[PDB]
Amino acid sequence: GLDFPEYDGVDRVINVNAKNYKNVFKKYEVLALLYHEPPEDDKASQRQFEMEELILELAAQVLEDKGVGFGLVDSEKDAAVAKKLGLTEVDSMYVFKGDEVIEYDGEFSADTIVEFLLDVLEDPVELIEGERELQAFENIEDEIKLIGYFKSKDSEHYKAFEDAAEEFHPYIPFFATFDSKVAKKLTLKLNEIDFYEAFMEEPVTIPDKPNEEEEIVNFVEEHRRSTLRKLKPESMYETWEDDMDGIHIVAFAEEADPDGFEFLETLKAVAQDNTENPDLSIIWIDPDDFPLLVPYWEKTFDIDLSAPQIGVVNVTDADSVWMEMLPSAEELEDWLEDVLE
Amino acid sequence: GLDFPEYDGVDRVINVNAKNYKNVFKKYEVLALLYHSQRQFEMEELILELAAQVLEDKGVGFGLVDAAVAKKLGLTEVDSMYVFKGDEVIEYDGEFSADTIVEFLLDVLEDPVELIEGERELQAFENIEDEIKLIGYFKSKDSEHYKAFEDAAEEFHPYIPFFATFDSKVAKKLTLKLNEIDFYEAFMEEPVTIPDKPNEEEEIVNFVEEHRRSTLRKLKPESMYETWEDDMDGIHIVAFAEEADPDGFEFLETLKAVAQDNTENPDLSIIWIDPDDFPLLVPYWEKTFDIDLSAPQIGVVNVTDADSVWMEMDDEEDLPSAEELEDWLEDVLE
Repeated sequence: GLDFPEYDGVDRVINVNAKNYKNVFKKYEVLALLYHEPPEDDKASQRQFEMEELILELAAQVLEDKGVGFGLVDSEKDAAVAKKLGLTEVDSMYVFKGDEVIEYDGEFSADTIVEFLLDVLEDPVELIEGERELQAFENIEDEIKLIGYFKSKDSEHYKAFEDAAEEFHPYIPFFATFDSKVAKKLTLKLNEIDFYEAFMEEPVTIPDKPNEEEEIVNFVEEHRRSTLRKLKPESMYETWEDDMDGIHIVAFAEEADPDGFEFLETLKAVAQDNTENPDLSIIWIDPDDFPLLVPYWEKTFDIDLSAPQIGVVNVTDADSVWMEMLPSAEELEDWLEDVLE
Repeated sequence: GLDFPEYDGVDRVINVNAKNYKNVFKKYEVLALLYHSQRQFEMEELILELAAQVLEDKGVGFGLVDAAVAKKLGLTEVDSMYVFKGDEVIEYDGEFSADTIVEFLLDVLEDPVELIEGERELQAFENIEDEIKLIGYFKSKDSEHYKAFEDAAEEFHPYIPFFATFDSKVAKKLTLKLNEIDFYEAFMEEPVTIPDKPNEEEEIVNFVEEHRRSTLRKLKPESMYETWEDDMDGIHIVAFAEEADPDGFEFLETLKAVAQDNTENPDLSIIWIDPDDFPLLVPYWEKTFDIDLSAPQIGVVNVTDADSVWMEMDDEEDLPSAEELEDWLEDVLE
């Protein structure tokens, strides 16, 4: 009962053009489109393009029963209809669910793609009712999370909260509660929203505005970057473009390794003592989550990823300087504050 | 500085013959051989071709196996990957994907014994409960007791992590005497001491193989087939719970509570599956078992009949207690 799926050979990826795109959008509730460029006149890039379809074809086969369809849009022959749908970022995949146009910013792998669309398929807002369920919510700390207290799911405030949830779906989990006892523990007023920074226990309340739907969106985009961020294969490329003057403070730590877990607890403590400084934000990369990238990382950065590492990586030219080594919570902090320019 | 590897097109997988193996075993420190529908065959080499490109400079070579050396090398299973490192043959029992194959081989390259020095590292060691672990207190690698421990480590490498310490401060916290070895059951906090018996080495192996089944086990992609093939009755108690989801986190804590109070029953061994770790298998599980994996699930799977009996929880407030789950699993006899 562990049948790992193998490719059928059946063609399910659609060639979306200006003549059939209207009918394809009616076919599927959730539609994934690989917005691509035609391969250049060199079989070096052609070989690379067919594997992109091979990954999509497997994902189309695995998610066929979920009402998910996969398509291809060429930007030099179907550039017209590409603009009507909102396909702008080139060589990117876009997911369409109702009125949502979500750009995929993660691994172009069969596993991550299917996992990402499974997360697009779930509802943008999850409800918390029991205190036993609230305790579980508070122990999720590796990501940004928003929770609000509303009178009803038919309320105008919940629908404004749900609309903002679909804006960041499915990267940022949005939680809601109608239980007055749950809001008591969170110190949450009616229609008040709690924003939890990553790896933080104390949240912050989003200020109330007349257009609250837009307020949640701009507040999230203002606080999307935390002092400590975990690189995840689903949003890996989205986290990499959030550079700080062209550099990235990258720390490698294996969570399953006690030496890496020991350094991970240090990065957690450093995140607390430096919540005040936004210029200091560490991207924690667990190399156990990115096996295909550690030989490139070891070669480019000249480090051994079997041990905890931390340093500053240049986004442009991939240059890097790394701390020499386990460091204490304080020792790490000024090691960061003495490399500024 | 985040360039995902893209396939070269260069063939690095060697077609091994009965006049090839003696030197390709010498060219590479670690050798991974795929003991092999018409179309389905050559595309699973594409997964192998990406792994060979990624592990090009790690001393890892990939090969394809003709039946003459399958006799000598020990390749037995129908379509499986065998990994060679020194005097050991490791049979791969995980996802056949570029994700887990590269990750599995990086662990094979690791040393079989990891050392714990200092109390800060000891605390972090105790926060790892996803797998069975062993910790032994010796003096040095020169010790005769350490040699038996390290020898037992390579027979389970890299499935069972083996830990050691020469620091007396670390062993005092664990109350581990010299040459004493503690066996941590998965998701169990307090371990049991392996008895120090005349011949140490295989008593560690006999103890580990005897206790290879914990009350609660986590299905991991690199060892997915190792478990579910450590099978009794041909049946498996399968629990689905997303750790990143609060609703699944709550049911996970109920599963953890069961793993403490019920080591008495030999046949209460739940396999916790996190569907977030196996996206390619979610639609298959939802169709074979007829359950929605967005919510916690637990039930008995009978591979003999491909049958399944599930708990049928309406909503979150329908999730069972630590004792309701224990009772429900017991009354499923035949």
